[PDB]
Amino acid sequence: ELDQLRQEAEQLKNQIRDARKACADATLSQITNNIDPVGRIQMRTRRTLRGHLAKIYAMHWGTDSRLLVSASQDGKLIIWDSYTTNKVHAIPLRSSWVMTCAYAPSGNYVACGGLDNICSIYNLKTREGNVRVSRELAGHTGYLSCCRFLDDNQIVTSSGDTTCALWDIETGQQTTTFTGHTGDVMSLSLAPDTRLFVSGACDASAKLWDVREGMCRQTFTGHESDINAICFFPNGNAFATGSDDATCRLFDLRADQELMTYSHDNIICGITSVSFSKSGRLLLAGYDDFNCNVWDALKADRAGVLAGHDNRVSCLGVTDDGMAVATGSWDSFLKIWN
Amino acid sequence: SVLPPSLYALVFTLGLPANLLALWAAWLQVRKGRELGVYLLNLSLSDLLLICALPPWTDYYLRRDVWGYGPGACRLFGFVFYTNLYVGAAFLSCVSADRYLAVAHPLRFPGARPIRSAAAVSALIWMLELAANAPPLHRDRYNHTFCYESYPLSGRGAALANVGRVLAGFLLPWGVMMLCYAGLLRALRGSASCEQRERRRVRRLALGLPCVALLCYGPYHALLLLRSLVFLGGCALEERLFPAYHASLALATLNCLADPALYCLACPGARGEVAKV
Amino acid sequence: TLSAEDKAAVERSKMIEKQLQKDKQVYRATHRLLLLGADNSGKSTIVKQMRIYHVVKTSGIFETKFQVDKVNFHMFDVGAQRDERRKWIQCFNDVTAIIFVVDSSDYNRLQEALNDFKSIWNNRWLRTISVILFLNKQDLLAEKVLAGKSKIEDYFPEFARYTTPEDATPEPGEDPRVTRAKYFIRDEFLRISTASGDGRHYCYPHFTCSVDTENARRIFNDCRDIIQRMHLRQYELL
Amino acid sequence: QARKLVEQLKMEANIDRIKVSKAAADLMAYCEAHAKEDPLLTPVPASENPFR
Amino acid sequence: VQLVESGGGLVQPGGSRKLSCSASGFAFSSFGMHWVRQAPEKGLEWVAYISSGSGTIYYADTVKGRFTISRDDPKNTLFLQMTSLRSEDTAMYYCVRSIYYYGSSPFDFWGQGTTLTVSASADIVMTQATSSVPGESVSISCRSSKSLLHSNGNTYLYWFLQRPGQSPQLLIYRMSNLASGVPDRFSGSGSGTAFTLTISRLEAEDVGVYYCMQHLEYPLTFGAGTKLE
Repeated sequence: ELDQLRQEAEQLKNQIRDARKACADATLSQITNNIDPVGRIQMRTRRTLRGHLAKIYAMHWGTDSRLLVSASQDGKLIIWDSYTTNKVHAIPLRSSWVMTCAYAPSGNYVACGGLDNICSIYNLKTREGNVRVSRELAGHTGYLSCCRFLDDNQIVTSSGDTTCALWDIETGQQTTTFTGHTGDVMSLSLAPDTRLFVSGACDASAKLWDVREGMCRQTFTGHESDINAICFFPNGNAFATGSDDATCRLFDLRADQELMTYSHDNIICGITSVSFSKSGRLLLAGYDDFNCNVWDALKADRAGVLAGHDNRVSCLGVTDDGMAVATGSWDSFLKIWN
Repeated sequence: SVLPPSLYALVFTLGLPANLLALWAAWLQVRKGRELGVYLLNLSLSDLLLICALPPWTDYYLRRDVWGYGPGACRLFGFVFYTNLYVGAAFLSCVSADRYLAVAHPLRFPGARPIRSAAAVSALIWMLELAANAPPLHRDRYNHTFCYESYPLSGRGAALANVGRVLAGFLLPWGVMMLCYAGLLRALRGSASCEQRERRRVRRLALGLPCVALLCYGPYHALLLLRSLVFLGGCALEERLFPAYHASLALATLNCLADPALYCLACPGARGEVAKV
Repeated sequence: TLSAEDKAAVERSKMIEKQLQKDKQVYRATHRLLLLGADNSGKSTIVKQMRIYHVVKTSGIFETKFQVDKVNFHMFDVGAQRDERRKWIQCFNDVTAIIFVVDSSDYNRLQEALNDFKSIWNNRWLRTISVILFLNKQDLLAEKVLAGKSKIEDYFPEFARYTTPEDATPEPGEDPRVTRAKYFIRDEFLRISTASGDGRHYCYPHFTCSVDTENARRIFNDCRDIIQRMHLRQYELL
Repeated sequence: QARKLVEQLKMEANIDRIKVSKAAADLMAYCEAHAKEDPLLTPVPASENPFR
Repeated sequence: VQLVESGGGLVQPGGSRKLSCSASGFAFSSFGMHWVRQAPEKGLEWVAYISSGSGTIYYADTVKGRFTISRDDPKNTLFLQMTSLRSEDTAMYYCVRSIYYYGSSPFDFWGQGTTLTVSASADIVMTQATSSVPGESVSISCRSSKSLLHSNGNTYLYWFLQRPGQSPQLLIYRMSNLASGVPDRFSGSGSGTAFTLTISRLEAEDVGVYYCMQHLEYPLTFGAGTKLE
C-alpha cells in the first residue's frame, strides 16, 4: 500500500537519524580544540589574468600545476600559462552560455557545458595546430552545471534535470545514468581514486554515488537551502558543501553525518565555490559578497580573506602541488594567489 | 596687491590635494575601461600643472610684479600657466562631447576600444596646445617687469595672438559645451524612465557646469579681447584696464579647483574612492 | 632573461590578445535579450515573426538574431529547461532587457502570469534589469470582451471599482470596454512593477499581437531608453 | 516513486557507520602528517615558489 | 599534414630565384616556419625564420642581406626570395614547421625539400662525435660550446633523424621529450653541455644520419652529425 510505503519510509528515516545520533559521541570541534590554530594567513595576488570579455563561471587547474582553463559567458575557453600569464589557447564556443569547464588529467582534452544541454569535449593536442571539438555529448534534458574527466575516455556530468550521467566519449551513448535527486544538480567532485563522486543539488541534499555500480550509496541532508559547490577532502573520505544559506558544511562518508559548519554572523551571502588545500587545513570558499574567505577546516574559524575582486567570486581552484590558488570572478579577471 | 596672492595661496592649499584625489579617482575609473576617464585624467593633470606653477607667481606678485626668481627662466612658467589655461577648457569640451555622445546615441557610442581613440585625441590636444602656445614662451616706469607682458601691445602686426587665443581657446570649446549639454537635455526629454526629480537634477548638472566654466574663464578673455581689439586713448586705456585684468587671472585659477568638485565630488563612485583613500 | 622560444610564446599570446580585441569589438556592439513567457503566451509566434522579418533534439536554449537600424540583437529563449528557474536565471543578469511575453486574453492563467512577473521583478540577480512586457493577443482580448461570454470581475473583484485611466489612448478607436479591461490588466502589471522598483530599473508596457511587425521597433526603442539611462548613470550625470 | 525511494533508503541504511571520534582522528592525522607539503599553511621561502 | 616546396633548378651565379613552400593539412597561420638547408656533402644549416603573423623575421649571418623570407597566409604558401646567388648556395633547402607555446614541439614536421644548384661569431657551436658509428644499442653523443640550460629549466636541444631517403623527422625536443609518432626506444640525456641520444634496440629503419640542433639563441647551428650503418 502507498500509505504503508510512506509509513515505512518515515520510520526508516527516523531509524537512520537515530543511528546517526548514536554514532556521534563527540563533535569534531570539541575534539579538535586541542590543536594549535593556524593563525592569520597572509595571501597576496601574484598574477592577474586579463582577457576575458564577460563574467567567468568556470575554471579548472591543470594536473601539471601550470596550465589553467577558464570559461566565461562571452563564449571562450582561455588556456593560461599561469607562471608567465601568457595565453596558450583561445577556444571559441558554439554556445556562449557556458558555465562549466574541466581539464583532462592527461592534458589532452578540455570539456565545457552550459545552458545548451551539451557537454562539448575539445582536443588540445592534434596533428593540426588548432583545437577542435572531439565529440558533443547529448542526452541531458536540463542545463549542464558541472563536468569532470575520469580519464581520456570517461566523463561525468551533472545537469539541471535531476540526473547525473556517466558518459563514454568514443561512443556518445551514456554508459550509466544516476537518478535520485529532486532538484537542479549544481556541483560535482570525483574521488582521488576516481571510483566515487558526489553531486550537490537544489534539494539541499548531497549524494555519494558509485561510478561503476550506478547507484546512490549515501545521502546527506544537512543544509537549509540549495547546494552551490562541493568538493572532496584530499583524504577522499570527506567532502565540503557551500550553499545559499551562507554556511559551508563538512560531511564525512564513513560517519555519514555532518562534522562542522563554517558560518559567521556577519556573512549572509551564499557560497558559490569551495576548494580545499593539500593537507586539508585550509578550506577556501568563494562568496557572493565580492570576496573569497579562507577557513580553518579543523577549528571552523575564518583564518583569511582573499579580497581583490570588483564583483562576486564564481569559481575557485587550488593547484595540485598546493603552491597557488586561482580565483575567478564576474569582473572578468582571474587572480593567482600565494 | 594682497588679493591675487591670497587667492593663489588658497587655490594651492585646497586644489592640489583635491586634484591629487581627483587624479586617483579618474585613474581608478579608467581602470574599468571608461572613456571619460582619460579626459578627466588629463584635466586633473592640467590642474596639477597650474597648482605647481603658481608658487613662482606668488613671489612674482609679492615682488610688486617684477620677476625676482628668474633672469630668463620665466618663459617656462608663463608657458605652463597659459597652456594649462587653454588645455583645461579643451578637456572640459571633450568631457561634454563624450557625455553628449553617450546620452544622445547610447546604441552607437563607444564603437571600438574607446580608450585608444580617446588617448589619441587627448595627445593631439596636448601637442596642438603646446605648439600654439610655443610663440608665447620689458620694464617701463619703476619695478614693472612683468613676465612676458606687453604694455602696450607690441603692435597690430603681432597683437593678434590675443584675438586668436580668445576665439580658438575659449569660444570654440565653450560653444561646443553649450551645444553638447543642450543636446543632452533635448535627448533626455523622451525618457519614460526618469521622473522630474532626475530630469531637473540633470538640468542643474548640465546647465551649471558650463556656467561655472564661463564664470571662471570669461573676465580674462573679455579683458584680453577688449585690449587687443581696441589696440588694432591707448595709454589711458592700458592705465585703467591693467589692475582688473591682472586680478581676473585669480578668477581664472579658480577653475582648476572647481573642476574636481564638479567632476569628482559630483559622482558617487568618486566619493566612494575618496572614502577608500 | 628569457629564451627565444619564450619570445615566440609571448608573440603567440599577443596574437591571441589581438584576436580577443577583435572579439571584444564584436561583443560590445551587440545587445542581449532574454525572452520569457508561458506556453499559452505567444512568444513562439513572436520569435518566429521576428526571425522571418529580420534575419538538435534536447537543446536547452534557442538563439535568435535580429538587427534594427544597424544595431545587433540576440534574443534567447530556453527550450528544454525544467519548471525551476531560480538557478539558470542568474546567467542573464547582464542582458540589456528581459522581454516578458504575457497572454492577456486568458483570464484564468493571468494570475499565474502576474506571479511569474512578480518573481522576475523581485529577483536578487534580476535587479537593475529593465523588463519589456508584451501584452500579447490583443485581438483575442477584444473579441472575447465584445462576445461577453466570459467576464473579468469574477476573477478580479477589483475591476468593479476600476475606471479607465485618463491617459488611455486607443489609437484605432473601438469599444471603451475592451480598452478599460486591457488598461486594467496593464495597471495590475504596472502596480507590481512600481511596488518595489526603487528606480533601479523600469518596466515598458506594450499592447501588441504576435502578428504585429512593429515588435522589433518597440524592443529597439525600449533598449535605447534603457541604454540611455545606464549611460546617464555611468557618465556621472545622475 | 514511493517504492523506489523506500528501496533506496533501505539499501543506504544497511551500511556500517564508525564512531565520529575515529573520523576526527583520521582528519587530524591527515592534516598533521602533510604539514610540510602545503605552501598555503607554511609560506615557502621566495626561492622555490614560481610566483615569487 | 604536409609541406610541399618547389622552385629548385640550376641558376647562374649572380641571378635571382624564388623558392615557394605550399602547405596543406594544418593551421598554417598559427605556425612559425623556418628554412633549413644542407649542402650535398655537409650537414644541415639554418637559413631563415618567419614567425606567426610575420612579426619576427630572422636570418643567418651568412644570408643576412642576400635572402628575404615572406609568407602568404591567405594563399597558405611560404616564399623565399633569393638575391645574388653565389656558388656556396648549392644545397638542399627544406621547409620546416614550428609552433611555440608551453609544451609545444617545434620543428616537428619537415617538407620534402628543394634542390638548388649554382654553376661555377660568438654563437653556440655544436660539435658532434665522429660521423662513422640490428638489436644492439647505440649512444650517439654531442657537446655544446655554451651551456644549453636556461634559467627557465629547459635545455633547447633537438634531435633529427634523416633517413638515407626522405627528409629529417623530429625525434626528441628539449633533450628529453619524444616527438609524436617516434617509438619509445629513443631517449635523450645530458647535463647542460654534453648530451647523448640512446636507441635501446636498433632496427632496419633506424639507419641514417643523426643531426642535433640548438634553439637557445639564433642563429640555429646544427653540427656535422653522425652516421649509423
